[PDB]
Amino acid sequence: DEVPGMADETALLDWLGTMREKQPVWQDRYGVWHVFRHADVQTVLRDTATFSSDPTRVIEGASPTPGMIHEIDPPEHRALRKVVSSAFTPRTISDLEPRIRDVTRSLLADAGESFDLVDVLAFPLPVTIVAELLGLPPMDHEQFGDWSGALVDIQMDDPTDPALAERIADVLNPLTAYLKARCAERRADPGDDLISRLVLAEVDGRALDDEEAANFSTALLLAGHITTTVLLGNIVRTLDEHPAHWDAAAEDPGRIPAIVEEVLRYRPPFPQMQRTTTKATEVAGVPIPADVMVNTWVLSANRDSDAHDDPDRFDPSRKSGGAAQLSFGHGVHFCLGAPLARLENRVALEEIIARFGRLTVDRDDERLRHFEQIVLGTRHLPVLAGSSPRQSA
Ligand SMILES: CC[C@H]1OC(=O)[C@H](C)[C@@H](O[C@H]2C[C@@](C)(O)[C@@H](O)[C@H](C)O2)[C@H](C)[C@@H](O[C@@H]2O[C@H](C)C[C@H](N(C)C)[C@H]2O)[C@](C)(O)C[C@@H](C)C(=O)[C@H](C)[C@@H](O)[C@H]1C
Ligand code: HEM
Repeated sequence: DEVPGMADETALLDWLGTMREKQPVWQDRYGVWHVFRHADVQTVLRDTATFSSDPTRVIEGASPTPGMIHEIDPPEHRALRKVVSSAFTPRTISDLEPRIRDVTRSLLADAGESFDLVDVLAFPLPVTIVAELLGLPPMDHEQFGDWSGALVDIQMDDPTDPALAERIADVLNPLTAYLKARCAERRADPGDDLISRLVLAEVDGRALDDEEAANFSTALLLAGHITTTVLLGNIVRTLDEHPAHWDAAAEDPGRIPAIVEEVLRYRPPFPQMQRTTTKATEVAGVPIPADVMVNTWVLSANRDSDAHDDPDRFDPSRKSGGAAQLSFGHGVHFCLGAPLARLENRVALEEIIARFGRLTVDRDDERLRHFEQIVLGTRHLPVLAGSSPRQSA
């Protein structure tokens, strides 16, 4: 059996290609059903009645975690998402550009000629913007990275194991307790921020209870930084592999959003996602029973030649983007933060090119280590300044 790990990208991609070819719907040794083709991934994600986002159905003795937007289906999903949806509109998000650019430019200006992109910018920018979105203070950013890292590196094998779900609860316990305390504070003294908005909202004619609002806040915080960090790293790493694009972008900065969409397609931060079948069903003629877990490979769908011509060629001129960006999901759970992620990464890339022209990855620096699981990225990305304002006579 054995799915290759995320850390060896080449091995993983090769394995996905063979599966698209020879076993596009595959049951693994844990009874988890993997879906590899673009068209079938779209089918699964669109059909929420059959493919629930709630994992707890197949986790022995588990009950739903209340307030977890990413685990709730229609008709309940609409009402929860409506609580926060206006916080994320393009017009509202666009107002954040000056703040994002200020943070990015200040962070980059203090970097030497050799630095870890992750510690300098990719982590601090997204954690700052999400903390600010939630009304949280800067002193707490380090806790956020520690808690995220613990979750991302949680010991995991079988994803239906109730011991995993329990372990996840334990790891998030401090973060959730912290946010519950902040929810309580906002009920007593509300602000413009997202936590205030969520604690004062009505869903089904009643406020979210304390547990629901703390869990909802925990999901918002985690969603708001981890993948943005991963993508910005993947952007520079991917440009480094296709560096003719550094000059094309310097010459025409209006190319950057297209570069971002294409890096998303090429290296999705979150390469797979899970659903659970609510009834006996079928994917591409393959019978799947009721009450099992299904794993959709966004990464495999994005490299599927039936969907993308020459799929392993990095090509910003491809027409794909907007709501068709599968790396943000598809259908009802399509990423709420998508405009915000696109803006943060656009600004980051503009400022990188503004200051440095290009960054070269130092591929032999031992801090360059890929994540082993869950996300598709590197924990650090040691880089070297192409040029910078620091260079003298
Ligand atoms: C709200 C939208 C985000 O959801 C989460 O962050 C939620 C809160 C996480 O949920 C946790 C908490 C929980 C109690 O709800 C639990 O039931 C599930 C299994 O794990 C994500 C689904 C979680 O993913 C899950 O982590 C588990 C430890 C393992 C699981 N599978 C690989 C089995 C993975 O999906 C990550 C690590 O936050 C993913 C991030 C990095 C994204 O990239 C995603 C793009 C991520 O940012 C979004 C999916
Ligand atoms: C490049 C960076 C990002 C990527 C790749 C990404 C990816 C995704 C994906 C694939 C989903 C759907 C999960 C599913 O269908 O099960 C999702 C959902 C979500 N994302 Fe993002 N995300 C990014 C940034 C953000 C940011 C900055 C925010 C702001 C908080 C955010 C908030 C959310 C929320 C609230 C959901 C759940 C939506 C719902 O279930 O209705 N995301 N994200």
